[PDB]
Amino acid sequence: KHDFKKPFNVDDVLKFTFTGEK
Amino acid sequence: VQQLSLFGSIGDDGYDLLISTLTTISGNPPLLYNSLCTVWKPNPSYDVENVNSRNQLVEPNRIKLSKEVPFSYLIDETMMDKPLNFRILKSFTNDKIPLNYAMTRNILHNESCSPWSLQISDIPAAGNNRSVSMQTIAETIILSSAGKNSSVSSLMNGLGYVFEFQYLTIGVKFFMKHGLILELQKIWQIEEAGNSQITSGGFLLKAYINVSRGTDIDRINYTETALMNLKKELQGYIELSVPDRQSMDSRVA
Amino acid sequence: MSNQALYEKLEQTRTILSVKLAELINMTTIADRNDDDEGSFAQENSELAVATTSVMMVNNQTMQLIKNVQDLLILTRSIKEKWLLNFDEKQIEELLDNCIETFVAEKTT
Amino acid sequence: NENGETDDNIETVMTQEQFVKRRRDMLEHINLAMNESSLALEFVSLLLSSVKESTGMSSMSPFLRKVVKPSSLNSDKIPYVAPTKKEYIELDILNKGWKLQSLNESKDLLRASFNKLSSILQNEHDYWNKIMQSVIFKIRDRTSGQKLLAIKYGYEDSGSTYKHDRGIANIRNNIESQNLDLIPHGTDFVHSVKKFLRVRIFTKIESED
Amino acid sequence: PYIQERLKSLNDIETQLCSMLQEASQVTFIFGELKRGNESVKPQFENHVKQFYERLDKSTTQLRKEIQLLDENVGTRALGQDTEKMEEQLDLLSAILDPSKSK
Amino acid sequence: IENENKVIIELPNEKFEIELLSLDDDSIVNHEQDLPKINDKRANLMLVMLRLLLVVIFKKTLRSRISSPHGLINLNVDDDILIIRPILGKVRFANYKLLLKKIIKDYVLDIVPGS
Repeated sequence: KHDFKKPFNVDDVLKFTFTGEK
Repeated sequence: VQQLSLFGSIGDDGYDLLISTLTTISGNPPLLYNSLCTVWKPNPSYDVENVNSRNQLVEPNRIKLSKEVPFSYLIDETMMDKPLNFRILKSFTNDKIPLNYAMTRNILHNESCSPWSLQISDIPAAGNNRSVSMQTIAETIILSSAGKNSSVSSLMNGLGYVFEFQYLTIGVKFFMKHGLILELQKIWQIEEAGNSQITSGGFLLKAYINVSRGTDIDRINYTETALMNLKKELQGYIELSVPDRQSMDSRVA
Repeated sequence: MSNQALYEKLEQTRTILSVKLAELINMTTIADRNDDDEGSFAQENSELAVATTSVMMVNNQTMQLIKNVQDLLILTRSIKEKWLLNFDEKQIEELLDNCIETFVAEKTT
Repeated sequence: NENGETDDNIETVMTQEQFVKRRRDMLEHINLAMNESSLALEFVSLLLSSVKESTGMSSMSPFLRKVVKPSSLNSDKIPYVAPTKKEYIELDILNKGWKLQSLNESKDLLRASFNKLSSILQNEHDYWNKIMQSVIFKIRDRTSGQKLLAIKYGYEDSGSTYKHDRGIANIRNNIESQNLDLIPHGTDFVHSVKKFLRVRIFTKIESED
Repeated sequence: PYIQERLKSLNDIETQLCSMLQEASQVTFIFGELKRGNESVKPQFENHVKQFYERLDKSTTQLRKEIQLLDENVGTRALGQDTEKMEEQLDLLSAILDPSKSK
Repeated sequence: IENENKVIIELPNEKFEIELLSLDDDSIVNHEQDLPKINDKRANLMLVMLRLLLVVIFKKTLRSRISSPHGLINLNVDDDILIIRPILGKVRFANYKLLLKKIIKDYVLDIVPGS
């Protein structure tokens, strides 16, 4: 015994919800 | 109303876990819910100044009509059946429920209309570094309608607005301490040329509290704290942050 | 995290490995091993201090060996702990309640 | 197992006279060697011959009052030879095998009571098995707020609210049984004294007698 | 739960360690006879000796392995309110059924 | 009675039903023999009801909680919510029943016509 040692853009999602910018 | 909030996200991968966790933190189960939002803009044919009879600088903004769709108008398969929302969301990923959502905008399936949540929001509070997103919302409830053109679409046109875009959201929400709500959600763009999931890949995470005051700096400051505590408690598991203001401005754009 | 916790255990194991060997090897030196060969580099000269090596070996090696053991049994049971950290449904019932009510409450019809 | 090994590593004991006399033994028998290491500090004054020697010297208050630099030696490198070369020195190296042997005899003895000491710990292995057989509320008490005493367990009321004094708190005894604390309702392994709700209905008739 | 298995694997590794002790203890008393010139059990000395090495190497792999497993388990993925609230009924209701008719 | 003990009891046939002192409920120490009695059988029905009835309370509490923002905390304002337990059972037994019986004698005052 011997040895050694995101799914998407949050901001843009929101941008869409508010303006319909996708 | 004042809506203080923090945002973030998880891939569908993280959902299962996050759920088990969120249930323990809050001590309530997640509860399945959904809602459609229809956005309207001022009729681009009309044209108006930005001032009142009380000389006030007033900007054109979009209106947001929101309400629940009973799941009967939303769901693809009974076989899946069941009551569980997270395992069910995988079923929903990438693509649409029946939708064609136009139908409901003008009744169908000789008619009056439903209740709506009619809202208009302002850009979140200007702030050099905010610990939390603080946003003002003007709302009224429409109860039902009457008159010749009583479809919600006729009503909006009568008021001088035009339909702009729309989206469905389905998720689970957690009811929590001091009015704190957590929504784990998915969003779908609804157009006539088909539906696509805006949140494809995962879930939009929103932790928030609507406050009645605004003018009680204390309850406002208490609310900041609540949200902070949450982000903090989950820190090293998920960061809740303030969204870019610019990205929450429903103005003309 | 878990990693850092284990590192300690590995070190303890290495310690436990290196001391029954010193008890064995130092046994040779303790028993006294004066060499006709000049090259051999272990010493046991002076009275008190060369048999004192025997008294120190006892306490040192034997408690380091047994200690590596005590610490390693702690290590074991620590991980154990870590792991132990972790009807008549229907209106049918409406009927049942009516039954109890008439039962408990009086009058004979 | 770890807790029990930690218990043996807490010095802990409730002994009268037994515990008392033993610790007095430590005091005196340790003190002796402390005091004899002070003869070792007196060899320090024995240097004298240098200022740094005086520094070492003041080690005794009696050196503070025994001014002299006092002692002197000569050469018996011959006597070093005699120490090393004597048949006596060859023989003395036998005192090395001899003490070392008896040390190995001690070592053997210590080693065996060790496996039997691990055997009382198998009582615990069994207790853990008992616990393996058969709320993850995590608590800390005795105040402080950091360290002190910290542990975990379940309780009762949950959804909907009675209000006062409602919960449960749970810990393991050396008899491999769990004691149920309540954070009041005062501990008695699976309770001490219990009140069920009970009921009782009387009728006073006598045919109106 | 089925982890009670992994728990017992470690509690046994614990008994393995108390054997590292028990075995090397003989190594102590047996090397006692050996340097005493009485080469009597020199083969038996060698036996219990490579045996103390063997027990601790097995323990060393076994708890090292267990730690690897726990890291792997870690890599792998109020309750009070829930069941209790409903279950209230289930017991009292079933018992109210029981006192109404039986046997 | 006395603020030191409370006894549950009701007028008709003078009867009493259940008990537990303002000090407490059921504390264990007695000899054990088996004989039953008609009162005893009825009495087991009471306990389960009274017990049950506050699972109801334990439930309509949680209705409000799950349902709306604030939470439910602080228990039985107007002793409207509170009163349900042990209040409506007492009422139920006694009142409607005795009164119905009494109404029926009054309807015997209309006992006159063939009717």
